Amino acid sequence: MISLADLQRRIETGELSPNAAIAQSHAAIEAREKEVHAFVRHDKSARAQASGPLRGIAVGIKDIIDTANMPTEMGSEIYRGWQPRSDAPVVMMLKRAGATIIGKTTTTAFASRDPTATLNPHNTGHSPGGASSGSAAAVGAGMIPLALGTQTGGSVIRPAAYCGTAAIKPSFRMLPTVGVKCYSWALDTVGLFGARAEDLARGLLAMTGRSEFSGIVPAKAPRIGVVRQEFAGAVEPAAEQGLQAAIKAAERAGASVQAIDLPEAVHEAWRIHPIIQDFEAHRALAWEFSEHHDEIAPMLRASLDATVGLTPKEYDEARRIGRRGRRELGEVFEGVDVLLTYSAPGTAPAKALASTGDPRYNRLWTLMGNPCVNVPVLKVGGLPIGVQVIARFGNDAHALATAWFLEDALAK
Amino acid sequence: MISLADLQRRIETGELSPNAAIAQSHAAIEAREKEVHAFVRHDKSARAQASGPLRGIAVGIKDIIDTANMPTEMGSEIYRGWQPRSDAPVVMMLKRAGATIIGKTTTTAFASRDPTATLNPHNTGHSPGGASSGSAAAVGAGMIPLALGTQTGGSVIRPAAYCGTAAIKPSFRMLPTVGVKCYSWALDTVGLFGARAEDLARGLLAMTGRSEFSGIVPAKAPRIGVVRQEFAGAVEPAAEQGLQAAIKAAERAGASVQAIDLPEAVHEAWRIHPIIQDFEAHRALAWEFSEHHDEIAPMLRASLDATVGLTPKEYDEARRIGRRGRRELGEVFEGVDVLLTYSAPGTAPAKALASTGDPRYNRLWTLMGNPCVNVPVLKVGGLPIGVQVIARFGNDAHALATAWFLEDALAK
Repeated sequence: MISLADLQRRIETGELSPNAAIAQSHAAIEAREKEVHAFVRHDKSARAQASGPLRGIAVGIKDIIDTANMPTEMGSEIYRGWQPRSDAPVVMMLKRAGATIIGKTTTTAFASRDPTATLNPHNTGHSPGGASSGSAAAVGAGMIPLALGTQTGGSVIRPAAYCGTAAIKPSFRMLPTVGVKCYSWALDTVGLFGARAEDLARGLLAMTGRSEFSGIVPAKAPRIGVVRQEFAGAVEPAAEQGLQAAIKAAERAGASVQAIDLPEAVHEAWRIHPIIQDFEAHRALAWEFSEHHDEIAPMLRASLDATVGLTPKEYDEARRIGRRGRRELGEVFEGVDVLLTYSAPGTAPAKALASTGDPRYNRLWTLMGNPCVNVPVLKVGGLPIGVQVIARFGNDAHALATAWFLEDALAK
Repeated sequence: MISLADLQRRIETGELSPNAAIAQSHAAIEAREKEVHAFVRHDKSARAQASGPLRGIAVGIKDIIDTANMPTEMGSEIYRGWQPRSDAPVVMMLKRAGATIIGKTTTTAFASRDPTATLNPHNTGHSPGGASSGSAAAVGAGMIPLALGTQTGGSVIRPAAYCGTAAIKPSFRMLPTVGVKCYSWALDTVGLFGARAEDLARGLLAMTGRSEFSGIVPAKAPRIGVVRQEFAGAVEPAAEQGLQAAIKAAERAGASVQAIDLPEAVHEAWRIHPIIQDFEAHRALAWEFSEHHDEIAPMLRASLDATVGLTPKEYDEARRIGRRGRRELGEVFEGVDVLLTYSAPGTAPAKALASTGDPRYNRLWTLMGNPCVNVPVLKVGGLPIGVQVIARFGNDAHALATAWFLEDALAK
């Protein structure tokens, strides 16, 4: 994988030229696209900008995010050739910082469960996960140092884990979702993919100009609370193997680790995530569902068809439950700095199963809003397994610092 | 003005056909549009639907709200001829209920300060208010029974007041802002314009399907708390004259009225509204400000130019102050059912002043999120003056019921 931080450092000291950096990404993309198919479109003419912390940094954009110079097809035939008039605010944050928008990465239809043609860089016979399939795959295949994605259920953390990349789903609403195709407004959160936690930090610093992302360093002796989300069902062996490997490394590195069972109120918040997501999806995709029903990809079409009956009454109750969940979760952080859990059910599913994987271990956190970071841990049968680092809402900086500490711990 | 509730009843009994009702609206628009200029586009071919609670109901849509069959030009040359692919969810809520989207109403450029060419129905020498200029003017001129607008500062309540129409800015996020050009995501709220409170109730019921809007009837002897928002400075005589008249009519109607102060935390929230608004505006309109700076309307261009320096730091501090204001505002509703305040600084400004009016008496409530309803009270010099009825967050029904009460109390 390509390190954004590495590129920045070399460019800053004149050790590497921005044009060369971009030329390298263009080459890396063409080198494996026929194998991975992570891009909807690759703008071969894209060049490095003259100034800014991200000059020479190529970025892939999940195709539900508006771009003014390239189509934004939403992973759906309904939006074939669709061309937004403007670049989404998050795209502008990148451009204003000097980044190069190198292309649009594949997204499942309307960012839901329908598989794209993208394949896992670690094993082409397996899924790269979803819904931010192309962003995870491209970074995983070493095509680009940074990519934007989004998460409603688990579209940032899960594919990052499957493809072995670092990634972060920042605190809810920190990054604007303006110009980002809506699935569920109560959940949709923009996310970033990169090689390591530090790359994610440098990316957010450039995009937001927030001091909290400047000068971040690996955390020391972090207080970690391990939660296995039992309510989320039975996890696969490989995932537990990764979690144990992470716990052991952290302990050896000086961290204090304790196991804890999440409150019943949090269990409930996890249970109703689908109610909030689907009730809102019917409103957010109302036009598509009413005027182009049969054109909506199968799996999403089915999920919507099964939920046309969700009522405003149960929706409100589901939101009440979410609020109770956030309140009791906050209390949990009184004794620990971060929570550590699974990033996915296990290794990436074989493509033959026609599944981008189950977001059951990701969804709760998207609703809680906390910043989540995937830390690649190990590989089983050649397939990546990661762990998810979660900090208090609004403490994205600490989540990254702890993820960094964890990466170093695993490296010994 | 045309009453949505009235049309609903006559259509329901068969007294009026949906086709005739829609023909009525087209004719009404044609009768005054040449002098009011409330529409960016009047779809003369718009026809009535055959079923649904809103069949036969014509609706005007503020032009920052996406429509798939008509352009959405944002009141800006930058989006001249721009055609969204989909109808915004709120538009779909109307269509699914059987409504007819009769046209796009004028909006100030990007829903800010720059005046449109629309004129006040009561006196064409005056402003119809803004930013939802056309929606207020069209309803005020008796062209249509309903219209959608939005409010970031006071774009729903103020123009309704100026044009003498009923209007409501529902609780924050009750109506989705998907497909609604973003100004400030922390503030933007969709609103409705109608003849009377009952019309708004019926409109929301059909759009949301929430039982809270079903069976609404005038409130009885409500407990009203009068707040003059002293932090926003003294209002013009006309506005105070209308407030005094409302209080008196309410008391004689059996309501208990008491002058109340607002917690300091609430005053502070009003003060920092501009910080949240302008900081987010720079992110929300990044593409426009960076690539089409000189094409942005003069007044908005100047406001943006003057706020480029707002920092993420002061922004976060502003949001913290906002949250505190919301919490403490709730306390105010422990002894009162609704608050009664000004809807605008006074009568509509003369067009010559090149101003849609100061939103100072509206902005606080948009940040707090509470449902607000404008109740026409009287006219000074032939210009309408109204009052603003405000209930607890999530208590939209009560706001409408109390507004209906006030309407009946004024009619004596």
